Amino acid sequence: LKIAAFNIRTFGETKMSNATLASYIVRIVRRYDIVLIQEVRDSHLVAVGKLLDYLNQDDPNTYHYVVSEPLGRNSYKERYLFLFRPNKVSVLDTYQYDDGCESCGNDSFSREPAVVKFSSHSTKVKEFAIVALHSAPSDAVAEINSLYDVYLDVQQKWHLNDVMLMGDFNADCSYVTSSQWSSIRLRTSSTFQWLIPDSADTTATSTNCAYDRIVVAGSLLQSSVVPGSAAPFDFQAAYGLSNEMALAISDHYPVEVTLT
Amino acid sequence: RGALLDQIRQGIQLNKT
Amino acid sequence: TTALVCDNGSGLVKAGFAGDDAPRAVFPSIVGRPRHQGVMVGMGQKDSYVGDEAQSKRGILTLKYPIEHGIITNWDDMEKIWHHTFYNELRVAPEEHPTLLTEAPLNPKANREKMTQIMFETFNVPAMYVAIQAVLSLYASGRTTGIVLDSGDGVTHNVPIYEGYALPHAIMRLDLAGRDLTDYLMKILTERGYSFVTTAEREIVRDIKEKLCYVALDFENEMATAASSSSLEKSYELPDGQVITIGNERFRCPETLFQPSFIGMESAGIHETTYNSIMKCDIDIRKDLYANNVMSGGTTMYPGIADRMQKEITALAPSTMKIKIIAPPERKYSVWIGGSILASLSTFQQMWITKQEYDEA
Ligand SMILES: Nc1ncnc2c1ncn2[C@@H]1O[C@H](COP(=O)(O)OP(=O)(O)OP(=O)(O)O)[C@@H](O)[C@H]1O
Ligand SMILES: *[C@@H]1O[C@H](CO)[C@@H](O[C@@H]2O[C@H](CO)[C@@H](O)[C@H](O)[C@H]2NC(C)=O)[C@H](O)[C@H]1NC(C)=O
Ligand SMILES: [Ca+2]
Ligand SMILES: [Ca+2]
Ligand SMILES: [Mg+2]
Repeated sequence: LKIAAFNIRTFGETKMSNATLASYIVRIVRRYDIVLIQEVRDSHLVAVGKLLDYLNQDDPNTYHYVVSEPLGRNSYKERYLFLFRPNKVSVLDTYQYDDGCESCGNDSFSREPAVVKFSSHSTKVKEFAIVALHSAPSDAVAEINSLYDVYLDVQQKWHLNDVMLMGDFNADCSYVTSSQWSSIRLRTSSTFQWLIPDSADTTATSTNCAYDRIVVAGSLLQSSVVPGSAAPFDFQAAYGLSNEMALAISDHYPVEVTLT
Repeated sequence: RGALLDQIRQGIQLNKT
Repeated sequence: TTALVCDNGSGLVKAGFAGDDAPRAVFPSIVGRPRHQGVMVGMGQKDSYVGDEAQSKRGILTLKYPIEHGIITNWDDMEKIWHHTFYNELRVAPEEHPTLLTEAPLNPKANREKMTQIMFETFNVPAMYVAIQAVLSLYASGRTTGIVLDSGDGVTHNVPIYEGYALPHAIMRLDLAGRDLTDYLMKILTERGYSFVTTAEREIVRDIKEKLCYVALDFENEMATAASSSSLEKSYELPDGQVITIGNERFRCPETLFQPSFIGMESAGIHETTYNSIMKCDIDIRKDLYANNVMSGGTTMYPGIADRMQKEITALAPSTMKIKIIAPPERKYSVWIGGSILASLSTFQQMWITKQEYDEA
């Protein structure tokens, strides 16, 4: 079971209408049984429908989806999109984080995490949840810290300890400095294993930053992780691209991990 | 028929929705 | 024992309660079924969306328009739309409400019977009625003789009505309406140098049409005025913030109604069809039609349209004919309003077809 989180810069109609860019985005996505896509900027779901048309052109059920409404603090809005191979996992339940009122999610998160419970017979973990977050860069420490409270909310709701939390957390460089890690409960609590290290470069740009991360809780889920499998996927190196073509795809690499 | 057209011509007061 | 009024059009459903002055619900006459398998966060799998939600999620759906040029052509989809109307939009139990439905001029009798069959067998209404759209628009204006011009999203008709009797032999149908006008506005703005590529961008054009377009009283003169000065330019601010300015497209767009050749059609324009419709009628009633030309439907909302119609009909009619165009401020909802009125009159109440009656037919 190969899982990833991929921030695709301003994923939308224009990007998906570009046959070359679509082609590379499809190749990336097909590596994975579950992939989370962030920065979806698709007012009428046309780009998402287009990606699914490519993915499902030979078998209508190659991939199934979970997608949010447009989210954001202000008028700039983005969706979370999960694409999963239904012969690998089934979606049992989903919800968007609330904090107990209609618009309370926005009290702690610009883009309220989408939370998906999967059933997975091919791994040692049988049910687990994934929490998606694309944090606001200027609020990274607080939002990653609040993911602790999301994990608690998942626990109370679904009586589940096995939870993977992933996405572009903006977790490095000017947005989370070394001294600040101690204030982030998701990091200081020994309930959590951080699979992408602070040393990792997850940007397709010339910055060296571990923005994108994959965190796991739950003893069964932790036991399912294949050692050495969590890493960024450098598609510029993989596909022998120029840096310019690479940046046309996204300014982030996917982060990936394998479960068994 | 005649009675109906009579009422139509005279109008009805419709309420705010 | 409060009746429902449902006015189903090619583009919009207008639905509401008899006795009210406006529909409670207006939404796109569209049904979309997901092209792929999956869910919106926190929701279950949906087999279909109707109305506004279908439009806004269209990229993952296959859309169908079950009303074409005013006529219902897809019954499974139409059932979905009526289901959505009762339960989601109006939030009623249809078995509790007499229901008035509208139909297009020249609707086949087999089509009216299928409507009736669904309302009784599928929705269990206690009672219902089907009225002709144009006749209701005329009623709405407090009259029983006149000729209606009804122009919506998909179709334009002229309907002469003599003491409440729509004259089917004189009805004219023109397959050019609001949708064609939006598409043509997009084309000519594109020719100017603007660009409508994304769904969000293309969606804006319909709003530019409805906010800035108008009918010139003298088209050729208005063209020279537009070329002569910037006096007819108007600006439209895009959702983002960019302001754009348009001149002659403002009146070229609806001029298509009077000159269908602008979109490549060889047909008579709406002033010609109004005249020809009146000319199919007994000479003895023409004076009453000319003096009571009622405009109804969204596509009659352009500023200037009544004055230009008064002018073109005057040029075609006998020189002594008194000519009057009636264009009420509410005319985008006139059919619905006439339905609201009719269903509330005491003389109408014997006219409902009851469940009992349908069973004994
Ligand atoms: N202010 C306006 N100016 C110009 N056009 C308008 C305006 N308001 C609405 N319209 C147009 O009216 C059309 C919808 O009107 P209406 O509800 O009467 O049609 P409908 O009943 O769906 O269609 P039809 O009568 O063709 O079956 C749309 O094309 C809309 O763009
Ligand atoms: C698809 O995207 C690529 C990458 O951005 C576009 O190619 C670039 O765009 C212009 C072409 O006029 C030039 O700057 C470069 O030749 C291209 N850059 C790279 C990295 O190759 C391409 O044009 C897009 N296709 C379309 C039809 O828009
Ligand atoms: Ca980098
Ligand atoms: Ca209509
Ligand atoms: Mg680092």
